[PDB]
Amino acid sequence: VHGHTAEAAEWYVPPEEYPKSGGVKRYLIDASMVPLSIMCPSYDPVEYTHPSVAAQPVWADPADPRKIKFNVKDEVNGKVVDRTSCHPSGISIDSNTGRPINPWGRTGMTGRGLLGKWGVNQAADTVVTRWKRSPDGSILERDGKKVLEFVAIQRQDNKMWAIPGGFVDNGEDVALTSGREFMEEALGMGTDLMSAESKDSLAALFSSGTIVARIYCEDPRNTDNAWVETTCVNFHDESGRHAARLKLQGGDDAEHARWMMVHGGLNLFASHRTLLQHVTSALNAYF
Amino acid sequence: VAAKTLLIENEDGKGSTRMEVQDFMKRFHMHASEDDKTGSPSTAWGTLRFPTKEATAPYLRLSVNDDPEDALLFVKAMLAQKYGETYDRPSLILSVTGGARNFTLPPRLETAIAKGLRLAAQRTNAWVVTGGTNTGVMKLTGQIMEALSKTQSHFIPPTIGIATYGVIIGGDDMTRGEPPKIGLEYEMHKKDPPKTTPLDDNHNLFLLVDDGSTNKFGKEIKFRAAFENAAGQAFAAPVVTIVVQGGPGTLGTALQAVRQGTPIVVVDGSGLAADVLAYAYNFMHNPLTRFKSYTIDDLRQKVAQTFNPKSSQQLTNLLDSALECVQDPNLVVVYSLQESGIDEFDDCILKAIFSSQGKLGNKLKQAMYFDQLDVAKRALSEASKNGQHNEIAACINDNLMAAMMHNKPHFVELYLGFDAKIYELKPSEEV
Amino acid sequence: SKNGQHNEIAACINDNLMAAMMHNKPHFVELYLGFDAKIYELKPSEEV
Amino acid sequence: LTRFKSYTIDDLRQKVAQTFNPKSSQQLTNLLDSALECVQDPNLVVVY
Amino acid sequence: ISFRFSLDQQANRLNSAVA
Ligand SMILES: Nc1ncnc2c1ncn2[C@@H]1O[C@H](COP(=O)(O)OP(=O)(O)OC[C@H]2O[C@@H](O)[C@H](O)[C@@H]2O)[C@@H](O)[C@H]1O
Ligand SMILES: Nc1ncnc2c1ncn2[C@@H]1O[C@H](COP(=O)(O)OP(=O)(O)OC[C@H]2O[C@@H](O)[C@H](O)[C@@H]2O)[C@@H](O)[C@H]1O
Ligand SMILES: [Ca+2]
Ligand SMILES: [Ca+2]
Repeated sequence: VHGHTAEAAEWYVPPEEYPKSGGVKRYLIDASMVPLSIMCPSYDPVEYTHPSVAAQPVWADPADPRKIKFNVKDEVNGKVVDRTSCHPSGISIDSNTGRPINPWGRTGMTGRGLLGKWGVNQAADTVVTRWKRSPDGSILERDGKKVLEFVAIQRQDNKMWAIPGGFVDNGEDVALTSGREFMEEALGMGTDLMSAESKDSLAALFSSGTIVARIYCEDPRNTDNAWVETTCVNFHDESGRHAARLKLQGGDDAEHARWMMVHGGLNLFASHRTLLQHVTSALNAYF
Repeated sequence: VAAKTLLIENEDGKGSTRMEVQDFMKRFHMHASEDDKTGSPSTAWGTLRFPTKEATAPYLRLSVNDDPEDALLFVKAMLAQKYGETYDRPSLILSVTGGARNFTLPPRLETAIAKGLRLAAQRTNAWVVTGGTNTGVMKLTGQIMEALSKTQSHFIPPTIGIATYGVIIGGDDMTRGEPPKIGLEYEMHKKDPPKTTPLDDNHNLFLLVDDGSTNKFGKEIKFRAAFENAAGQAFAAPVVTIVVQGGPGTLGTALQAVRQGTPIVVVDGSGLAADVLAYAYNFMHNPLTRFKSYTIDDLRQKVAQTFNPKSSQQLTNLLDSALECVQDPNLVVVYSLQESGIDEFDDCILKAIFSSQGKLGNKLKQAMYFDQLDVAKRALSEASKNGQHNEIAACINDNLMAAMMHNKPHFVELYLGFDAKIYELKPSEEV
Repeated sequence: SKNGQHNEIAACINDNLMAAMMHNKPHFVELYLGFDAKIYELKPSEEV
Repeated sequence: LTRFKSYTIDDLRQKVAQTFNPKSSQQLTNLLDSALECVQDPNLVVVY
Repeated sequence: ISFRFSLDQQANRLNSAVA
């Protein structure tokens, strides 16, 4: 039918202008030259580090990446940080500067940029789902499969809808980080609002979670020396009773939060469509 | 004889002060060219006389940067001038949007839309806001309201037309001179290069939004949305958008309307963008079985066959915008002939009104206007069961007062049955 | 009418209305006249 | 009947807590236990 | 409605309660 289709070049290329950098632009490269196996000698990336990262906060690694061990759990200030990538080959260390090189391809820009940690920045995303139901109580069905529905927040920086989530703090696990970000962003808890049972309902909601995927993010802040990799945690409400007690109200770095149907035409931040695909694949839902 | 002084309503909303026309008109600017930003004061304001129309229609050319409250003050001031101070205030705003180009609708559907709009407009004394151009569905809406001008005596509800000034024939003729242009003959067949869009002769007012550009469309959408919201807040009246057919710009106006909280009523079966928004409402929410085979791929093909985008990214953006519009099920009401019925369009309008921001007294008042006792009793019963008795008691007196005034005895009996003391009535004004 | 075949309706509505008048079917006459058939556009079968 | 198929003891416990407001958890437990022990025999309760 | 309902219910573990 299509002739010279030539497979499907699915490769991700980040946008030219780096977000919140004041107009600093990367070195452009077409999508057919990205993988690290091909040589590509005409490669001149730009070294850029954000002033916030360069001011040295608690969540930022030191500017000299020497003596740091990757691919294993490393202790920084007595707190454990993961540093292992989901890529089968692993992370290879450049001999000249000691900085890690991104195994998922070139992005045309070195340095850390907006990311505080060298190498793998582990992020946790929380997909809280429920079946999309009509008033009468019957679950809506499209393409012979039952339709899911997830909580989505509108991001502060670019005003495009996304899955709630954030970077894992030092000395903490994916479980607390996922739960803490969901209360902070989707419910605005803390920065005592809801009390007693509602918390108990939420606890019931949080007692059954499944890690559905651990993938590489197509995040525009990714560089050649710092990239985001996500662990996705799905909280599914089969009955829908616990999900109905959630009073959605945008807080912290989220403007608005709402329940949104899952389909293939969704325009979300980074590779969250792939994450939603994994959630619907696991639950045999429509996508 | 041209008017020299006008009664402009104060910002407090308690009375009208008499002020000179030139002293108020100065706040309005017009742009001679695209380069100009500050502008010069508008000399294009007055009345246009149209062939075969008995009444004359006011027109005002105003800038994009002009305050919509000032334009709202202008429409209130004209209404106050023409019909006296105690004119019938609108309790409902009906925005009619859709296709600019000519189209043919089925006779049953055309009869149903005409009957429902006429019924809604005549029962609520509604302000109908259209595009104001002499083409397609807006012109058709004008024809519908033309019949209102034949079937009704004394007060005629205004038909405000908001159009871009840069595409209107005779803008140069309108600008030149010393205004007001009392009874200016409008020549719709005259060729003013490079423009081809005439004003509709059945519209009762005109707002020509100017930005200095020429032959660029869609520049008046944001101002139109802002004016409707300002009017809605000022008269404490719900704004209901009506979507019949439509092109690419109909999606953007509907997008602005939903984002600002205004409900929309999409007329299914009229073709084009209305079919798209309906397919979307059925795909996302309808629990019925016919709509179980609906898929986004078939929706994408329907969008491609109707609007025909040049690039795939444009279609992706257009779908994304269309799917983002029907996210909230309350704000979209789809009217279809094969499911609802021919005489059910006003119910759909009332359903859109009830789906809006909670103001029970206003919703009961609109329900009293449409003579739907079952909707009002069900709303009151649901409020009664859910412990919202205080809100019932706070609004029951004003609803009972309104029910007595507009001769609805069944609503009077209902409200009196729902614990409304007869002696606690209060006058609207102060004696 | 629903499937966008309005042109075929308009092309045959006059002859159907003419036939309906001839064979004394008033309900069909009312239907065809309700479906956008102009009364003055009738044409004779033969040539005068 | 089907509407009452989504009813659970947890939601019943929350309803008891929101209406009577006990000081201690043991008091609520005793109050529910007493309430559930009262409707044990279906003949003796008629709900209007 | 009862058949439809009897029909609706007929069709790495992580604990995040610490948050
Ligand atoms: N390692 C880090 N890198 C960058 N920022 C960090 C880091 N650690 C803490 N921060 C702080 O957290 C803020 C980032 O916002 P969060 O809400 O923590 O996370 P956010 O970026 O909003 O969400 C991350 C999202 O990106 C996707 O790749 C991933 O799936 C996740 O959903 C930054 O302003 C920064 O101050
Ligand atoms: N308000 C207008 N009046 C007349 N012609 C117009 C208008 N807007 C655009 N046109 C031109 O007429 C052509 C037909 O337009 P359609 O696609 O049929 O309709 P659409 O472009 O969606 O018009 C939307 C406009 O109409 C109003 O109902 C609504 O308020 C919106 O401003 C378009 O190619 C356009 O160039
Ligand atoms: Ca976040
Ligand atoms: Ca956060």
